Amino acid sequence: VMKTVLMVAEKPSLAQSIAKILSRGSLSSHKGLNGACSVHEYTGTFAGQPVRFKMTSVCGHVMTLDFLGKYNKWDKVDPAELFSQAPTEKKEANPKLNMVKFLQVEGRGCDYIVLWLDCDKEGENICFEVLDAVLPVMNKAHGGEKTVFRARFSSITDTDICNAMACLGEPDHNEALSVDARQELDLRIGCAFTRFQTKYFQGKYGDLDSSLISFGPCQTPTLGFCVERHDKIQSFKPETYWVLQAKVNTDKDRSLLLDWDRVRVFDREIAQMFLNMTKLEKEAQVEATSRKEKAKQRPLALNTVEMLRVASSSLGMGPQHAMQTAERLYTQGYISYPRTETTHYPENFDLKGSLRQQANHPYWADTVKRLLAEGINRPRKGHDAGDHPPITPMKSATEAELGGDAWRLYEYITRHFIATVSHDCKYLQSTISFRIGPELFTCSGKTVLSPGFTEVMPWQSVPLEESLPTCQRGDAFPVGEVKMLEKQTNPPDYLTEAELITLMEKHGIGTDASIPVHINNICQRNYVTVESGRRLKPTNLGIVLVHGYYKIDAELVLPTIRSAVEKQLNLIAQGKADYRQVLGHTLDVFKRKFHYFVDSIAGMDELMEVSF
Amino acid sequence: VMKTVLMVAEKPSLAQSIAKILSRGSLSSHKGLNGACSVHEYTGTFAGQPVRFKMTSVCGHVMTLDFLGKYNKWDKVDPAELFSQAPTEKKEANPKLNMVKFLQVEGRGCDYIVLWLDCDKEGENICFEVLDAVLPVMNKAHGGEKTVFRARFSSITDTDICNAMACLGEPDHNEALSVDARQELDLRIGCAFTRFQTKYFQGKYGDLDSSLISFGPCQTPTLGFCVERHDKIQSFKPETYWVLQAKVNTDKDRSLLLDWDRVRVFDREIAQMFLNMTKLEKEAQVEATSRKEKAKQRPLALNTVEMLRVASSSLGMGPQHAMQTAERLYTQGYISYPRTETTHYPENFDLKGSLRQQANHPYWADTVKRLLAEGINRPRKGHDAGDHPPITPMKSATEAELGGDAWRLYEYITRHFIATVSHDCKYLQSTISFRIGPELFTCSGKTVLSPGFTEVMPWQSVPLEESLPTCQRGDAFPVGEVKMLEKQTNPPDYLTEAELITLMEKHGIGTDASIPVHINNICQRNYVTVESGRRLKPTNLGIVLVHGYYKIDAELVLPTIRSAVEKQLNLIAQGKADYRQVLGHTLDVFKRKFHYFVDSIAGMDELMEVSF
Amino acid sequence: MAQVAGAALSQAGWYLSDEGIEACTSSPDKVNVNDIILIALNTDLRTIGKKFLPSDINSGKVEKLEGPCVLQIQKIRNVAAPKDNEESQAAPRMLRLQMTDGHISCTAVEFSYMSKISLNTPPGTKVKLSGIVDIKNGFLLLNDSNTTVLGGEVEHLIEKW
Amino acid sequence: MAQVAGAALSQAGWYLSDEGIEACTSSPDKVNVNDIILIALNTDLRTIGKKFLPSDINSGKVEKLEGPCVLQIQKIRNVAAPKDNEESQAAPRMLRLQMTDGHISCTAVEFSYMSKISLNTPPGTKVKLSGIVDIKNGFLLLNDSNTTVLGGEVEHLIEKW
DNA sequence: GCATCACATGAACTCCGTGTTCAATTCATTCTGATCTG
DNA sequence: ATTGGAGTTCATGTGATGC
DNA sequence: CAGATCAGAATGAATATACTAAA
Ligand SMILES: [Mn+2]
Repeated sequence: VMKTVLMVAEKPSLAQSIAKILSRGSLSSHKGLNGACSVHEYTGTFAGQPVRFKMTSVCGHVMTLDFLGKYNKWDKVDPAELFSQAPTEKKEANPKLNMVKFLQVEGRGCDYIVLWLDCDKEGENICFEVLDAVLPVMNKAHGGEKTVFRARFSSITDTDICNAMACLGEPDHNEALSVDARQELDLRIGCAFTRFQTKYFQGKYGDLDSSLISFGPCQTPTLGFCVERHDKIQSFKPETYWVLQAKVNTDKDRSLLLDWDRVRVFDREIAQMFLNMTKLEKEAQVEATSRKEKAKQRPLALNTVEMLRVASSSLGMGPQHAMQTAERLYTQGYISYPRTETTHYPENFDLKGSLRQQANHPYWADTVKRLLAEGINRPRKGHDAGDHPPITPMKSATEAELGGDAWRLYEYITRHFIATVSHDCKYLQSTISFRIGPELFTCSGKTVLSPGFTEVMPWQSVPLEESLPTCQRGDAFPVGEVKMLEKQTNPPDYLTEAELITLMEKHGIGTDASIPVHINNICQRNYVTVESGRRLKPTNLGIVLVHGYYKIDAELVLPTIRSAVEKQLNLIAQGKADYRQVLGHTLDVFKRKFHYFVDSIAGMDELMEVSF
Repeated sequence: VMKTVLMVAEKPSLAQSIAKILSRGSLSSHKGLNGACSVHEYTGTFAGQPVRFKMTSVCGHVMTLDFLGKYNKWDKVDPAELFSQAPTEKKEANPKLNMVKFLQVEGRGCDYIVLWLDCDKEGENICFEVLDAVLPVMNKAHGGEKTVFRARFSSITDTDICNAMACLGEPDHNEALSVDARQELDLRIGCAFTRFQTKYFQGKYGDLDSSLISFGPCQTPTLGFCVERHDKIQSFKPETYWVLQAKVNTDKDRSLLLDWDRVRVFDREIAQMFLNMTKLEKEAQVEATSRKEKAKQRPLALNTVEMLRVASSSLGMGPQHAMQTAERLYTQGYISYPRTETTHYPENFDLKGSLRQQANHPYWADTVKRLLAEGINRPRKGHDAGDHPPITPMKSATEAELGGDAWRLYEYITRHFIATVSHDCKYLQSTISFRIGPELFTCSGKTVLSPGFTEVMPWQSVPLEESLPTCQRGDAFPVGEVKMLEKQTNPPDYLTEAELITLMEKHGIGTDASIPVHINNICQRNYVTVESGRRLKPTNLGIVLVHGYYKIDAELVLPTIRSAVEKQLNLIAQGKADYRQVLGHTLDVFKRKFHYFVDSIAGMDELMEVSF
Repeated sequence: MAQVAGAALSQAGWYLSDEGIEACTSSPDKVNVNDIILIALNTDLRTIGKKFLPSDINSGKVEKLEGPCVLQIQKIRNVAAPKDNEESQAAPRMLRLQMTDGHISCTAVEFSYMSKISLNTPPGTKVKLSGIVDIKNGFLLLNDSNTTVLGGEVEHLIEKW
Repeated sequence: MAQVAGAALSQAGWYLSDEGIEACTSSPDKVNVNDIILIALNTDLRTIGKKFLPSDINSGKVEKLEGPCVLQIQKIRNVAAPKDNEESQAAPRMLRLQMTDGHISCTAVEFSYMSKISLNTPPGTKVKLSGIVDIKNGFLLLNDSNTTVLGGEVEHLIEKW
């Protein structure tokens, strides 16, 4: 008899593709009763029987077990709650989408149920959570035949899905239970540490009560991987090595040094041997010279953070007095509000008039006058934050108006706003290579051709050097003098967010695409800061937190411990014990260590007495 | 012992204001059992008895009008039966307010009632609704004296409201049942036409799925405005200009460009002959010199329509967003009532006091202090309409408490007010006319003498240009080169939001608060999509549907039916006709139109299929 | 006498064919200058205008016109205004007139401001060009002292359309 | 024995000692040239081989080395990398290799970047020098024309971490 | 066929600063491909 | 024209059932 | 025979029934 069978997935494009493969007639479309991702239907034959194929793809994934118990409360709750005293059940979260209409559609009745969601552990979790809701509302399970059918497609592949259509079956069990068990473990641990950081870490400090410590199973190891580099920097262990130096003779007027293309070597004798091979120079060769063209980019609109950074640099003086000047300036009033977080320059702003009010102070001069003349180019597009328009001067002043450091600051803003409109600084980066012995040394230099914004901010200007005498390949260009040198430094180069990414997959904690959101979480929690050059230097709160961790309880850091718990909750596939013991023994050993951690809040309290 | 008098205001804020003046500081305030509007009680006198006054504020429309729920099933009957076979009732709008139950629970025993709603139209509905709600509530009219009193206050000022409670009146049912008529007629027309259209056009054309087709008294004209604009833009025949240009120098390094009195000629060979007679010369003589001065007009008070216009044009904000931001600023207690029409300031309004409060914001500290010296100039004698006072800032606010849309909309609100009471800008225009052959050429220029409101509103400032050098009769300036120019007739651009307001207010399509809603309505239904520059471009679906009305029956789209229906209902408002019978006459003619539209719809389908 | 009347009309500018003069008249009877002027003014110029222009008018060889002459204007358009906005006042008015003689149509550009003839001028109206006529590039330039429209009625082929 | 033993030895240069031959698996009348090396590719050359290298390689008296020879690796390091970190692109990779024959170890520096030996290779991997090799003072230069990798295990631990 | 009753449910009344993960469509930007000539 | 939100319990519409 | 000169893929902001009108 003409029955009905419903199929569940989660992607609209994948839904369209599977409809296309299922009928090749595009089915027919019903407007999404769920409010999104309209559904399709056909008159097909699943097992050769006449069945209305009604197919849908859910718009998301209901999640958030959370608590489902008011016993969550706040500070006035039993601490044992965060250890084990929590009646745990899942909620129909994010109803801002709906999922009530999803349940209604899954209701009514279907002869058979086909599940085609994501082919992973999370997808199986969604599949089972959908299953335990669709079975209570389906018509009936009459007969010994099963009503659940799962495909085995790997990704978007026509032949793979074609054979997976025949490759039917029942979804494997306990993977969803593994993953959701991992989620409740994250719930309990994070809630526990947040509750007791709100209890003890704030310590009624007044100033630090506003700040929040957002602990997680991976947040602390990520902070540790942000801070250990600073720790090795404090180690400050220097190094020793050698540098080969040589000179290719000029026209007897100028000088032409080289750079030893095999840059740097850590030895005592191999460098001496190379010197032995490079101490009888008689002739050189011009094997290759290169001359490219790359343009330095115009600056952006100034932020409060950038202003503070350059003012601590540049003229150079502390943030507190910088903010003091900011205010006095807003007062005699020469600048807009000094708490900007945008780089948009909204179109309402009168660029022409603003640039027009500066017709004095010969420091900016006929240069800005001709910039007023002809055409001005559009500034760089930035980001809209909705705080207030960026920093910009009004009704410019002179030497005798402000004076001192306030005048210096105003000079900075004035120069930067002049720079905000200009042409890019073009230059030719030339390099010529000299071939001697088993070596192919190379020297490089830059020659500016268009100053542009270089005319307004010398402190950001390309350095001046003599242009290298470009010549044809294979010229003689003999040698002058050669030398063996030494140079060394600190442990350099506090690495950046790219190296954070690399080490983050290296240790192996995180998920497919949540690395940026963890980074954003750990930075808004005021543990690290963003510095120029994409630097990720930590802050006082982060460093004291990691130091307090290390001093007494490194187990909670143990950057391999998260991978260890992950692998022991991955080994729970196949025949094994119950989740109850696995969670309970682990959490109870952590909570005993954590009880005497609370008994030893000392370490952190001395860290506070030291640094706050 | 004492009696009780109940009074309700239309708006909560005006309610507390009335309480402030009435009780002269004897407030007994407490929030009512709704969480929306509080209740203020005090003691006083009324017709010579010491009595107690309780006053509340209905939060808007007490009730709205809708048909029977059965006919709201969208499939019970054909919409034609809606004309004269659909009984219609009134329901309490916004049940979340629970206004009907609030007025039911509060009002028992209130022997006398005085009513303080707005005296214009659209308030009589509310007053009679409140009256009919409260009549079954009080302690019965045992006393032969009537208890229904109406307060007729013209302007919201202290002395005016003093006279208001000095002398009261009685409402006007005859003109109440005119706005009643207009509301019901609009309701039936919409609920018939829109329903029939959305049922038909989506019947077979599948692309019209998941969309709503609308028709009515205001939506159709506000679409047709942009439609006619697009039709004129498309139907255009480009042509070419011919202008002669003259170039001269005065002494050295000075370039002057002359202008032809005959600004353009539409013929190639005639322009060539004009050039032929012109080029054979080398000298130019001054004939007429001018030293005439003019003045620029300072703006009126910021009306609601003008505020919306400037917010759209300069700030790049949609009308709905602007209205919402204004409402937020109003409810936070910064600026006084957003939706107002009156222009003239109250005579007894303390203009000086408002300017005094806003004197510490650095952006104006120099200009506000100077203006306070010579005394505020009298405001322009504009127009009055008996509505609420115009928009003005009420108390100072630095940027700290304000954000984005804040220093945006609020910044214009204040700058408009300082300019309102400021002086005017004095500028000098000098025109010098030269003789080139038999023809006449002249140059025009302007200069600043003493800026007025231009020192507070930068965008409305006189442009700066080089002043013409002084000239004396009888000199022959050296003549440079000439050059004829070929130009083209620029077609009109897409309609801007500012021009739509002109086309709205002048024809009176909507009310003060209806304009932002309708513009949002037409944009939301995918009829017209906004683009860069806040211009409105009609969609393909919009263009095809509207054109059919033009060729079928223009009596449903021309921007005059709204004026006609409004002008034909005021006769009922003055009681010059019969209320019952006029509605039938209006219903009867529209009934014929609905049948014709059904009959004359086939041709529109032919127009529809061209697009799809 | 006949040649005396012809010379009088020549001094008035009027140049007509003989066949024109006995065609315009209601009868070959005693005639006076006023009646012959009015009766020819009633008639169309196409059949009554003799060869009184020296030709070569379109080209630039011609340079000026002396003496009293008689012409007509057939169509008038404002070359100083666009076509879509036919009644725009963005510029001072400056017309061009299609001036005919019964043999050729030339262009007379209005060089001086004038009000006694407007855009809605009855077409085919009679004009006199006594004295000085400035023909610059073969095209005529109007003036307020020589170019004088005398009025007239002709069979209205235009009906404004 | 005799000629066939000499030919088998000289074919690969794996100059195994008599004691190593008798200690390892060399079954008489089972194989002569093939399986001996086939199983020797995983045998301790350090203990089974003789010092066919000169007496004073590190002294510098010997200049040039010729003939195909096969040796093991003991300590291979990038001479242009710090002690803490060994893998980076901050400088061209110059490999320093402690190169073992069995009695007299030596060390070779790699000139040409070769993608056959990594910094993680297990010690004892067979490397065959084939051609002319030059030592400067106490270190021998390498090139792709000289070194050929074969692979093997020295029967040791991981000697790491 | 009809009066009844208990159950679901919507609404009126009253009392009281958590990890993880996405997340369902198509901008203007931003870092990857074809072609004469010293 | 533009307002606090959550849990409880009670009145009511209605579907299921018995007479 | 690839700079100077014009063209594609990754990055990344985007929303969806209820009817009209109007406080
Ligand atoms: Mn109102």
